[PDB]
Amino acid sequence: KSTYRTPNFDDVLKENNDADKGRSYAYFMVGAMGLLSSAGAK
Amino acid sequence: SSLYKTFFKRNAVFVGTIFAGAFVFQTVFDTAITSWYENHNKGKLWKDVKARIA
Amino acid sequence: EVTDQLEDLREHFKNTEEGKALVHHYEECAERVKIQQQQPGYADLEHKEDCVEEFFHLQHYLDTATAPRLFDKLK
Amino acid sequence: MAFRKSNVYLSLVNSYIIDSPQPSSINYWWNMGSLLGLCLVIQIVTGIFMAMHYSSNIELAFSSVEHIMRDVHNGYILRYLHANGASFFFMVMFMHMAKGLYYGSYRSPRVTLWNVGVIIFILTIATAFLGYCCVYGQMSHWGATVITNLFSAIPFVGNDIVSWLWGGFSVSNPTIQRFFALHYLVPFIIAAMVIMHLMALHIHGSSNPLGITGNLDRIPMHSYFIFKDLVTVFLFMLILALFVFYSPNTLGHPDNYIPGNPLVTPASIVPEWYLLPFYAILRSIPDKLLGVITMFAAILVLLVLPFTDRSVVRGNTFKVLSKFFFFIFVFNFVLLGQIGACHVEVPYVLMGQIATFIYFAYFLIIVPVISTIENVLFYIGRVNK
Amino acid sequence: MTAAEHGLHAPAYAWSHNGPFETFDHASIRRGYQVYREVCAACHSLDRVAWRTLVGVSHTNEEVRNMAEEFEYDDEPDEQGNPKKRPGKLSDYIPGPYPNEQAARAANQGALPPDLSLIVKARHGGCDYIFSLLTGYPDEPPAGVALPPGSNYNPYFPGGSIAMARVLFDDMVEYEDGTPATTSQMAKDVTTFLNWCAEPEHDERKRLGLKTVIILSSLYLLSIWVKKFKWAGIKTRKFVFNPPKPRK
Amino acid sequence: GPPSGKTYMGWWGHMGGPKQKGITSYAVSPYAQKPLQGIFHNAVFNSFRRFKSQFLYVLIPAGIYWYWWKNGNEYNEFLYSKAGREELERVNV
Ligand SMILES: CCCCCCCCCCC(=O)OC[C@H](COP(=O)(O)OC[C@H](O)COP(=O)(O)OC[C@@H](COC(=O)CC)OC(=O)CCC)OC(=O)CCCCCCCC
Ligand SMILES: CCCCCCCCCCCCCCCCCC(=O)OC[C@H](COP(=O)(O)OCCN)OC(=O)CCCCCCCCCCCCC
Ligand code: HEC
Ligand code: HEC
Ligand code: HEC
Ligand SMILES: COc1c(O)c(C)c(C/C=C(\C)CC/C=C(\C)CC/C=C(\C)CC/C=C(\C)CC/C=C(/C)CCC=C(C)C)c(O)c1OC
Ligand SMILES: CCCCCCCCCCCCCCC(=O)OCCCOP(=O)(O)OC[C@@H](O)COP(=O)(O)OCCCOC(C)=O
Ligand SMILES: CCCCCCCCCCCCCCC(=O)O[C@H](COC(=O)CCCCCCCCCCCC)COP(=O)(O)O
Ligand SMILES: CCCCCCCCCCCCCCCCCC(=O)O[C@H](COC(=O)CCCCCC)COP(=O)(O)OCCN
Ligand SMILES: CCCCCCCCCCCCCC(=O)O[C@H](COC(=O)CCCCCCCCCCC)COP(=O)(O)O
Repeated sequence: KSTYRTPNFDDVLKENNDADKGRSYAYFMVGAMGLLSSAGAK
Repeated sequence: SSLYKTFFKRNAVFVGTIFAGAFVFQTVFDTAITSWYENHNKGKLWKDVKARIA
Repeated sequence: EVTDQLEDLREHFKNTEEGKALVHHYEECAERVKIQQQQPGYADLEHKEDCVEEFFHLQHYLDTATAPRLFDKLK
Repeated sequence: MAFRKSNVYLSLVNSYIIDSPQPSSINYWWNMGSLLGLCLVIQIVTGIFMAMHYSSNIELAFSSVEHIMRDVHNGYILRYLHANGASFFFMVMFMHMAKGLYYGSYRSPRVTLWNVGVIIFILTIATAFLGYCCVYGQMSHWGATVITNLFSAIPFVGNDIVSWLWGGFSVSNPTIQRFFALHYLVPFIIAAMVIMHLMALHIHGSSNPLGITGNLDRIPMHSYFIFKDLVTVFLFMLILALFVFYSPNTLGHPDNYIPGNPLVTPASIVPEWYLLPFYAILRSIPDKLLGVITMFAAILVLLVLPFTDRSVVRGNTFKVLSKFFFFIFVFNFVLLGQIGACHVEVPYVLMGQIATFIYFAYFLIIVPVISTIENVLFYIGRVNK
Repeated sequence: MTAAEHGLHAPAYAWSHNGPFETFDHASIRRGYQVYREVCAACHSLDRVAWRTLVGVSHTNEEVRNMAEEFEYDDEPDEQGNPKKRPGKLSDYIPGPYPNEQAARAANQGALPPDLSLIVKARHGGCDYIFSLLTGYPDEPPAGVALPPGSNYNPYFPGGSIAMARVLFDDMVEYEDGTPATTSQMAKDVTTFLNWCAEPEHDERKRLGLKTVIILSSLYLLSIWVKKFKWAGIKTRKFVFNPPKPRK
Repeated sequence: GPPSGKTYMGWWGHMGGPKQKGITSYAVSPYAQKPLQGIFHNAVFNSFRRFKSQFLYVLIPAGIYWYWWKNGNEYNEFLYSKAGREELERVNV
């Protein structure tokens, strides 16, 4: 098996990448954690 | 989601959004939780007793 | 003429058959101790038989019964 | 190079919490160290902000604690965080030392790390005892009395040592004042020992739950174990918030809200919950001097541990009998705590003696014999002749 | 020990302030203060409860002021150094009936009545213990128990022999709101009042506990998401190995 | 600064493991990766596997010591009762 044949990631990849959707969802969740951390630190 | 990155692109407006969100969240969460904690204990607080005493 | 709630519940749960058998054991113990305390030499023995444990069984049954109902029947 | 690498101060922050090469297979049991650091910061900050309102006279100690819990704004938060966080500090430290015994982190080349850990453990027991005596309740006064009379057991010298500790003739005003000064002092020694602990760790890196090297697949500290420790930090704060706000006085003993009375002895004198195995070890020996020696030997027998583990593989992960006898040991330690919480009654004396013997037999007989048998069993299982 | 020295186990009464959301019953605290003042306060100090803590909790402002002005405290002395008294104010503490310990032991057959500021937090069982202590006196002790003279029996006290008298009888006080004041009613009221006296922070403690548990549970779930997010490059990582050419 | 002794962990570049060759890695960005796709079916079946392989080493010592504690506590509350007071007399002396 060559080193150019990438193994199977297809069970764990997104069916649609859409690089603003995924980054917006991730930054929304990180921002929610930062929101509640700011409230708790206050 | 959508194409709006005026909230997530720049870290200044992102951390300003997080601070404004927490500034609203403190007030809203405190008022809501005080209203629920007094609604769950209707009749036991001193407000109800002072309103009961003529 | 509103009597106390707790003795009402205590008499009501002394009147059940477990309460009747348990006060039967307790009154039997009390009669044992009452006939113990007339023979001479009772002032000078090694120990004394008492009904602390039968009274503990009776009192534990009664308040295990009457604990969840009492504050319902109170203001 | 980068500024986090070229600066003198940020190079330590880099090489400890940013670019530290961690083994990429470590589970959540390698998180109790960060959790103990957070809980130590909690203890120190609440200790300062609560010791701004504390007067350490013997006639004014208990009244000042109640002044904190009543008159100081949010003072109940401070005291309840402080006492229940000391309980969680010992619980996370017990879990951390159990992680040390299980995965074989005591073995070479990490003997210095294990010895500095045992020194931190002794200093933390000392800090908790001094701070519990600073409350000056009923249990505080009588526990201080019993522990210092245990120090009076020392032959030919001990009575003068105890009159030196007390600063008088019984547990009085100089005793409580010097316990407050020492109790303010010893956590900074604990912080210095923690920094020495991190140095002795950093010269070889963490272990891994397999017991093989981790030099092949290292991942950095930053974002990976930062957010994994953030997960357990939020879980720890959640459980601490439960036991502070909803049920604060569960872990404590209710006799500690009686003021300190030297005339009335309690019906059952018991330390706070985590010193009970050591109190059971000491109470199981029918002698005062041998009792004190056995109580300190029950911690020094952790120092004699890397020299008795004769297993050639690191850690109890892939070994059957060592894992079984490890959980025998853990539930024996819990049984020591529960024996110590009881009275000096039949059959708790005999069970305390058997439980102390199984403690010392695990540290001195069971580990080398089971490790030797497991080595020979691994050999003859796969070698044919 | 036997069960006699340990004392009988007080059962689980369903108080109106158990549970992680229920607060105190402040009308019950008001009636508990009335039963305190008319029964207990002949023989129990309450040394750690100031008058100002009752304002807005169980009584109004003028009620606490006109209850505190019935008592006399030590004023600063006059211009000739003579000691003088003054009526009470809001900043003083609730005074005990006894000037010192020896007067207490003289007036109560040697036994010292303990200060009740923390008595529901300094006994195992707590509220249930105090209620079962008050409503637990038998009409006569069980057969075979020789009480020392001057002492009384109830099984909930550790040892059986207590030096208290049965001091809750039917309708010895009158309530302001017209509640039927039986023994169990008064005992429930004073046990709620002593729970207030030991734990005046109880209401605010439970609501700040609600806020803190909600915020930390949300933070814990958000942090689980971010840990599963930033480790996704490492959980799904794969390794294949074709063994190299052995000539080198 | 002075040199130090031989450690068993170097740094990024000279870590000190064995030389490795022909072993290739493959990883995908987490922005194009869906997190927590493996919580359902995972927290059931993998958690049951992790419990089945690993529970009995915890359950047998807990069973032994809990049975021994329960037998001891039952014998305590026996011999400090009225029934076993003569046995308390003969084993306490
Ligand atoms: C008592 C007061 C202490 C206060 C300290 C607060 C912190 C408590 C720490 C407890 C602990 O560290 O145990 C870790 C133990 C081993 O972990 P592992 O790496 O082998 O499992 C990998 C996981 O599937 C990865 O899954 P993942 O990493 O994606 O998420 C892990 C989990 C976080 O939970 C925890 O950290 C422990 C509760 O996220 C969840 O999905 C939670 C769902 C509600 O976790 C377990 O999996 C449980 C195994 C039995 C342990 C019982 C403990 C009894 C003492
Ligand atoms: C003086 C010296 C101090 C001594 C301290 C004494 C012990 C203090 C008690 C603290 C509790 C800590 C428990 C032990 C912590 C280590 C356990 C552990 O490492 O978990 C992993 C273990 C096996 O997992 P593996 O790593 O082998 O998996 C590899 C996959 N092939 O997984 C397991 O086997 C299950 C782990 C379940 C933990 C059970 C904890 C029981 C806690 C006591 C309960 C008390 C109430 C009865
Ligand atoms: C001033 C700094 C200070 C530090 C640092 C500190 N404490 Fe304390 N601690 C106190 C004070 C003051 C008290 C007594 C007041 C109280 O108990 O609320 C106390 C009390 C205690 C108590 C008894 C709590 C109670 O009410 O029963 C324990 C247990 C304790 N400390 C443990 C620790 C541990 C463990 C550490 C750190 C490793 C620590 N303390 C660090 C100030 C401190
Ligand atoms: C008696 C044992 C012991 C005690 C007590 C102890 N440590 Fe450790 N600590 C260790 C060992 C062993 C390791 C490394 C184990 C391994 O990596 O396999 C360690 C590792 C650590 C780590 C690295 C992360 C980790 O989990 O390995 C930190 C951080 C740490 N300790 C901090 C502390 C702090 C803070 C305290 C309390 C003040 C403390 N330790 C008490 C033995 C101990
Ligand atoms: C006759 C005087 C007297 C009155 C009136 C009185 N007490 Fe007592 N009480 C005592 C004495 C004396 C003790 C001490 C008992 C002992 O030390 O054995 C005591 C002890 C107590 C105790 C602690 C018992 C223990 O074992 O710890 C409580 C609780 C208590 N009283 C509640 C009350 C309450 C509530 C009232 C008001 C209803 C009250 N008492 C009124 C004399 C009194
Ligand atoms: C192995 O990899 C590591 C690792 O290398 C490290 C370092 C850590 C982190 C561990 C720690 C940070 C633990 C070390 C703890 C300390 C050094 C304790 C330090 C705390 C103090 C010195 C006390 C704090 C003191 C203050 C904050 C002073 C300010 C306080 C007050 C009260 C001033 C207020 C007064 C006024 C007037 C406002 C890890 O968790 C870790 O695993 C990921
Ligand atoms: C996960 C938690 C996140 C929360 C964020 C807060 C965490 C903060 C943790 C900061 C940790 C810093 C403390 C570590 C420390 O003090 O160790 C210094 C030891 C340096 O010696 P070395 O490791 O051999 O380094 C290599 C040195 O030999 C280089 O020689 P030289 O340049 O002289 O350096 C010696 C420093 C002397 O200072 C000390 C204290 O030792
Ligand atoms: C000295 C005390 C030791 C306590 C041990 C605490 C161990 C965990 C510390 C967590 C620090 C998180 C910083 C991560 C970071 O900056 O990443 C930064 C940005 O990440 C974030 O913004 C995280 C969101 C905000 C989280 C705030 C958490 C505050 C609550 C802390 C509670 C404990 C004090 C870099 O992230 P990136 O490299 O992936 O881009
Ligand atoms: C509890 C700590 C025990 C001892 C362990 C030591 C570890 C300390 C960790 C401190 C981490 C945070 C320090 C950040 C400071 C970095 C700023 C800096 O280095 O800039 C420095 C200047 O620093 C200062 O002036 C003030 C430093 C005061 C720090 C007091 C906290 C820039 O200097 P530079 O490295 O570029 O050298 C060029 C020479 N002209
Ligand atoms: C300095 C170390 C202190 C760490 C405390 C952790 C223990 C958890 C219990 C905290 C309860 C005390 C706070 C409180 O009562 O707030 C209560 C609200 O609960 C919280 O938000 C606590 C969330 C904790 C988040 C931790 C963030 C990390 C901050 C690091 C320091 C900058 C009261 O809120 P309020 O006074 O009404 O604004």
